[PDB]
Amino acid sequence: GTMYGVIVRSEGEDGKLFIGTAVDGKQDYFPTLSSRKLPRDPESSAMLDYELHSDFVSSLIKIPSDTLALVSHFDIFYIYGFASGGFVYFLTVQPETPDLFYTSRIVRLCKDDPKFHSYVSLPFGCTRAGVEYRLLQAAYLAKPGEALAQAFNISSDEDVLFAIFSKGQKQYHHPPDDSALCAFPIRAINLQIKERLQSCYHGEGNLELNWLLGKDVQCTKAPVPIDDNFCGLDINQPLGGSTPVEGLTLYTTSRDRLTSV
Amino acid sequence: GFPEDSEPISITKQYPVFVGHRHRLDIQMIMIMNRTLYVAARDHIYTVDIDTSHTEEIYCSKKLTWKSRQADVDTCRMKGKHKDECHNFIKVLLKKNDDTLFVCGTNAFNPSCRNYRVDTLETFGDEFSGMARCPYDAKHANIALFADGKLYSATVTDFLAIDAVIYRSLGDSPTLRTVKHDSKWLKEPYFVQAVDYGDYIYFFFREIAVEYNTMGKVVFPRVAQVCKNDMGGSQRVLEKQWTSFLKARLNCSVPGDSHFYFNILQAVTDVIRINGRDVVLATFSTPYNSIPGSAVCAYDMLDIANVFTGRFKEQKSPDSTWTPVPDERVPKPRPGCCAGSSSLEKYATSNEFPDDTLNFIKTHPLMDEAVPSIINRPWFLRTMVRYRLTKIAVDNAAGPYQNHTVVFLGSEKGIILKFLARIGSSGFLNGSLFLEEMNVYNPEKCSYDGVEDKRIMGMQLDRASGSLYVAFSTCVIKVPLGRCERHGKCKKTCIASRDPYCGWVRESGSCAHLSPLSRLTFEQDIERGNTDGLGDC
Amino acid sequence: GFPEDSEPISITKQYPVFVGHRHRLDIQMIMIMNRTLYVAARDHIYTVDIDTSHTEEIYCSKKLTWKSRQADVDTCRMKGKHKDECHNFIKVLLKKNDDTLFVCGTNAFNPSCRNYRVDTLETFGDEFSGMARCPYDAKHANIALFADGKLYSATVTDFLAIDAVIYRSLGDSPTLRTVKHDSKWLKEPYFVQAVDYGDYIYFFFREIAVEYNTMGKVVFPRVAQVCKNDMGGSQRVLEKQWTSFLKARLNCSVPGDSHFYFNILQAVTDVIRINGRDVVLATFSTPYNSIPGSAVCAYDMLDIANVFTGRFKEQKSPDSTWTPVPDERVPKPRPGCCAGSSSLEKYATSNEFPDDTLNFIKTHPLMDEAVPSIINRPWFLRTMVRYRLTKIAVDNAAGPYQNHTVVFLGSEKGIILKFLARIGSSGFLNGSLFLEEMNVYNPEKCSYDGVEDKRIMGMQLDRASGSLYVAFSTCVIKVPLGRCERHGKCKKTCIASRDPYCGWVRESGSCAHLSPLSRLTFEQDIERGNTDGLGDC
Ligand SMILES: *[C@@H]1O[C@H](CO)[C@@H](O[C@@H]2O[C@H](CO)[C@@H](O[C@@H]3O[C@H](CO[C@H]4O[C@H](CO[C@H]5O[C@H](CO)[C@@H](O)[C@H](O)[C@@H]5O)[C@@H](O)[C@H](O[C@H]5O[C@H](CO)[C@@H](O)[C@H](O)[C@@H]5O)[C@@H]4O)[C@@H](O)[C@H](O[C@H]4O[C@H](CO)[C@@H](O)[C@H](O)[C@@H]4O)[C@@H]3O)[C@H](O)[C@H]2NC(C)=O)[C@H](O)[C@H]1NC(C)=O
Ligand SMILES: *[C@@H]1O[C@H](CO)[C@@H](O[C@@H]2O[C@H](CO)[C@@H](O)[C@H](O)[C@H]2NC(C)=O)[C@H](O)[C@H]1NC(C)=O
Ligand SMILES: *[C@@H]1O[C@H](CO)[C@@H](O[C@@H]2O[C@H](CO)[C@@H](O)[C@H](O)[C@H]2NC(C)=O)[C@H](O)[C@H]1NC(C)=O
Ligand SMILES: *[C@@H]1O[C@H](CO)[C@@H](O)[C@H](O)[C@H]1NC(C)=O
Ligand SMILES: *[C@@H]1O[C@H](CO)[C@@H](O)[C@H](O)[C@H]1NC(C)=O
Ligand SMILES: *[C@@H]1O[C@H](CO)[C@@H](O)[C@H](O)[C@H]1NC(C)=O
Ligand SMILES: *[C@@H]1O[C@H](CO)[C@@H](O)[C@H](O)[C@H]1NC(C)=O
Repeated sequence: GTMYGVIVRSEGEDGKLFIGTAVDGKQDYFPTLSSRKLPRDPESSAMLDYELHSDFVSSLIKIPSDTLALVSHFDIFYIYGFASGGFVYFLTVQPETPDLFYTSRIVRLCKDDPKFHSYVSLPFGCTRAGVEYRLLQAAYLAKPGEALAQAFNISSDEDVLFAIFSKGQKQYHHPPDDSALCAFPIRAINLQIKERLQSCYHGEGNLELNWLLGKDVQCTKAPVPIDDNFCGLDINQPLGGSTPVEGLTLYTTSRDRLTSV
Repeated sequence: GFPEDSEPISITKQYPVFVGHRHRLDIQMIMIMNRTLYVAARDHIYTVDIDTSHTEEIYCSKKLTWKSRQADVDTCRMKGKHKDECHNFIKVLLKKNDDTLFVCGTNAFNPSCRNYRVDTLETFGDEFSGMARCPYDAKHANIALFADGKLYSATVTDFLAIDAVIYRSLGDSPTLRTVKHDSKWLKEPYFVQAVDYGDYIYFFFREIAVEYNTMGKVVFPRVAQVCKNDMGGSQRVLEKQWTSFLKARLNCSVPGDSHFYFNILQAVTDVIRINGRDVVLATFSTPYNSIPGSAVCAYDMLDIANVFTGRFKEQKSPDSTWTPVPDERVPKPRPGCCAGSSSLEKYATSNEFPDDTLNFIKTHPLMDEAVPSIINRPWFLRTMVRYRLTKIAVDNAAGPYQNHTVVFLGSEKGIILKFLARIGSSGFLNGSLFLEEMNVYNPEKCSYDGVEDKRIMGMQLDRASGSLYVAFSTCVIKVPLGRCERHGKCKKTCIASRDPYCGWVRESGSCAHLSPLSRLTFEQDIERGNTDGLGDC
Repeated sequence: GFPEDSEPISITKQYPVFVGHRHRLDIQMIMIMNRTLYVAARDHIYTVDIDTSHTEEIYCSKKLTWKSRQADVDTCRMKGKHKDECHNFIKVLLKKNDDTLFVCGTNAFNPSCRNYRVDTLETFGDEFSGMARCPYDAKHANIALFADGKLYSATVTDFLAIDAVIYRSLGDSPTLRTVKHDSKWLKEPYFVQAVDYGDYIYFFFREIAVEYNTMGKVVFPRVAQVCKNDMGGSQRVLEKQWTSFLKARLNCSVPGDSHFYFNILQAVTDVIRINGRDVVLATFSTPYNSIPGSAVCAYDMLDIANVFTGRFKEQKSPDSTWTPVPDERVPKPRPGCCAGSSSLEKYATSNEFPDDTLNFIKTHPLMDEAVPSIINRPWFLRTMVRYRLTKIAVDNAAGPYQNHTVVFLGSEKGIILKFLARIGSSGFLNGSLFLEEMNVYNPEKCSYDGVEDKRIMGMQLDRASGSLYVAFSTCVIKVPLGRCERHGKCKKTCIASRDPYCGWVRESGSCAHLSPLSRLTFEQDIERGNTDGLGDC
């Protein structure tokens, strides 16, 4: 439960494996998240080579040494990932840069982006009755209810991610019992991102992704339209945010802990 | 109690000037190869044939043109950069051999590198990447050095300029970088200069100091070494990354009960010989937000080497202070000792280094000592000026017998400062001597577009032509080393100027400079500067 | 980028001068009680009756004489001190009540304290010790303060001046010292001033900083509190030693990406009211070995208090950096909270404090925060002067309506600087306004022995007399607050001077100062300083 993968073979190309995993402090040995080649010819030696590998630009993201020093046993656990429309999504739990503060996230990449410039990461969770739940324990993509479709103003085509969460942001390794099922329509994620990108491209705010950037980087104001599916440039990336994507709670309990969905 | 700003011995500008011949030139650097002055600028490289009788205006001998593709400008502008920022500015210009120039440019924030014919300046071959070879921004400072046919470079890899690196590429040798996002290695550095000397290359930069960040952010000047024979680590540690990177703080200060440091390194020279020592000269200054001062400190290349043989630093608890390392825990072979030396000839290539050595030099790039200056203080100070001191040019054989060394200092308001490196009674090196101060900038020839940028950006002394070339972003100026007829027929102060370029010749009865026709009686006092009993003006 | 040294609004000395009436006076400090100016000096205290029509020379009203016994001089000289060092210099002069003056002196490096008659200045009673009440050396700075009939003092206990202390003696209350040879408490301090305000006394000194000694030796300005009701610790901890001593770094800097601090505190005023705030004003300067600058920073007495309610500092491993203290480990009752307050009225005397509290405040005298200045920067800067700024005198009710505040600054070369505390549009405090610069030292009246010591050593403003008294070691000078007839009949710049002491009166047709006969038309613009459309000179 620290690794997840999505195989994306959109038509025309050999297709690829998008994979994220825990790397237990070996920031040199294994990338935290990468896209590998999963080629047609089964015989091929191309198997699990990085989709791109120059000296600098590569289809991989490595946890910097700076962050692994500044936070003790720093890692990123990947719980779920999915193919949706033009994008790949990964759901990640990690300790947080300065008790034990953990933060569940949504990671989004374009299916066709080797430079990994499309990267954008926002925290997610859901809250009901004053209590808040921010420790992702499971997730699962599916079609929306009829009820749920009217709720989110999505078609009965579009995807909804159903997730489970624990109370607060304390001890992921030794979790409590207060757990909560909630639904996130992809359209909401795709739009909450679209507006995050939007503002940041008008000089507004910061990149706000300190585990990978290791410092503060100011959003660059640029005349670039953030069309409905925009796939990053070499500016304003990787993109973060500290403005949770709130999901609609569906059910809670504190007698029993919830594990799967 | 802090030494007063001293006065020049002697007390304007109508020298030759080069303007291209009208647009801005945006000169980025000057250089001299063989007998031609190169002027690397925007969209161009201009040359001047130095020897072609330097006339009223200096005229463009041969030319070069490399503009940015219209496509490349579009993407640039689109990323939210300015109109004048998106051009091809030449930031790298290196002589590979007798036939090849190696030129890179910003190329509107899309750096790329070409090879050019030394003769006609026509391009040839495919263009390769300018990543980590040349800056994206025209304004950033960069290190470009050819040594052993390999390109040692230091700048940024990305448009955003987050990721700074010291990089070695080309020359059939595998490619080496400094560890990415590791501030133990590089923390937001500003690269000033690098030089070739021994089995090592020495980069001079400045960074946010990790030792003294105990309180706020502090900047330190640094000197770092790399082994020319570096081949990268094993398979477990530092593969494709330097195995000989050690850095050390430089010490440029006026000592007191508490010493006042100069940290903002502006310029380092190439290695020079002064008093039978291999030395470099660096200018520094106070942080931008502080009372303005500048110093010039000199460094013996042996002492630089000596610091890398000393003790390393380490930070025990992630919150504890920086303690020296007891030699008991330094492993063998010595971290940062070249592959193939005393005892280390048992190691054929750097790939064979054990895990002990490698995992150590990855974690301890910083040396405990701080390279000390010659005479343990600045050779020159300015504390009561509005400008900082920047560019630095040296003359290690000025005077008839060629045993005096004259140092030229460039500023930001065009003011150019000239001092003589003093020899003590002991014979040892001992302070300096503020000879002359002169303003070189020409408002009527260099303030022509919306531009008046009195900042000196490149200096090149040419003893062969008997001149020093000073480059502003708008123009290049040919200043003669010694304007001796300035002091006049008044013999009293022609001698007192103590200018190694000047003296008295009795056959003419006035003050004039040294000539290759060395048969005539040339009378000068430099070491004593004797005024005693001479007719006044 | 660092704010330029600003110019005074207006552009010498023939004021009244006091010389004693010839020997050196070696004036150590001036003071004003009731309506008489006291001049504490060598072997003497001189007084001047302020109101006795201040004439050509200022004449010695009443006198005092206390020379050192010939025996005491012998031992002094014998310990290897100089002839002029071994005299009785008056360093403490305090008004105990309406009948008693309390005077101590060096007494040739054998300090001792006497009581004197307020009226005739004839001594009475037995002399007691001057140890830790008065300095041995005439040159050292010392804190002497009477509050609640107890003597709060800070100086050195020994001839060698190793052991510095903040001491409370006298007034039927047991005697309290700061822990001897403990640099956590005091590390080589220089005592500048102390003041009475609330349940606390606030000492302003500077010390060798234990936080930032991570590299070399650094000096920090400090403010420290003691509870007026301190009675010393239990039987296990801090018996006969302060139980309310906490200190904190002051913050006087110009902020940048890296901020430039002023650390060398020279003077702090008594508590004053400016814009309905209780404040103190401090002058600072750069370390002796550095480029010379001076600042004036102001401190809200509430913010000072606020810092002592914050978090403490601590050094986990004897080699680790200084981390804040999590409130989890701060014990109750609160360390350095007075005995007899909110929740701490359950403690009758400080002797009852538990071991937890006591053993803590003994180990953690230093607060994490650093008291911030008003407008978080200096109110005044000098960075392009040869002298430092020292003495400081304030006028919190200058002008007709008495809502303007004028600050006088003394230097070291006699130059006296005058600025007005500016009110913003918001109503809040906002910068300053450099009104006038004038040189007060009189070479023809104060350079009379082998002495020309242009250093201002004491300032006393006397609004009642409408004058400011400036004391050099040789003489005291009566400078009038506003010399308004200086600006002349030229109305244009009489208004532009924006001097709250000056204005225009139409009945006379010239520029003159405020008078108690406030019936006449007095026209002044201070807040706007309106020049618009007025006849020139
Ligand atoms: C899924 O999407 C739907 C559709 O986009 C969305 O429903 C809309 O929500 C928006 C935003 O909340 C509503 O916009 C507000 O409208 C306020 C005025 O609304 C009144 O007027 C509407 C127009 O009336 C004209 O047309 C009708 C024809 O139908 C005609 O009879 C009238 O005479 C008139 O000409 C009208 O449709 C509407 O009536 C419907 O909606 C109400 C509920 O509000 C319902 O009870 C009725 O049965 C009827 O179906 C209503 O009477 C307006 O004041 C308000 O403006 C403020 O806020 C905005 C934004 O902050 C500011 O710009 C502005 O300055 C004011 O401060 C606001 O614009 C819109 O009315 C809804 N549309 C409909 C059709 O209901 C859902 O929210 C989405 N669902 C979910 C779950 O998210
Ligand atoms: C070496 O340098 C020092 C300082 O620059 C010189 O010492 C000076 O000597 C002259 C006497 O001729 C004095 O007037 C100066 O005041 C001295 N300086 C100091 C700081 O005390 C020394 O003479 C130099 N030696 C030579 C040969 O130039
Ligand atoms: C409060 O202080 C600031 C700075 O001293 C003042 O801002 C200045 O405003 C004037 C306009 O009248 C400008 O000419 C200055 O250049 C401003 N200073 C800066 C640093 O930008 C402000 O006006 C002050 N308010 C009052 C009432 O005096
Ligand atoms: C720098 O040099 C001076 C004198 O040479 C010395 O006293 C000081 O300690 C040095 N500082 C460092 C950090 O090396
Ligand atoms: C240089 O050499 C000549 C003799 O060869 C001597 O007269 C002169 O003083 C020398 N100058 C210096 C600085 O040593
Ligand atoms: C001093 O004050 C400035 C601005 O008020 C602040 O930025 C800085 O961090 C402060 N430093 C300390 C040590 O309090
Ligand atoms: C002082 O008060 C008077 C009115 O009572 C007003 O005219 C003047 O502007 C005031 N000055 C300041 C600095 O507020």
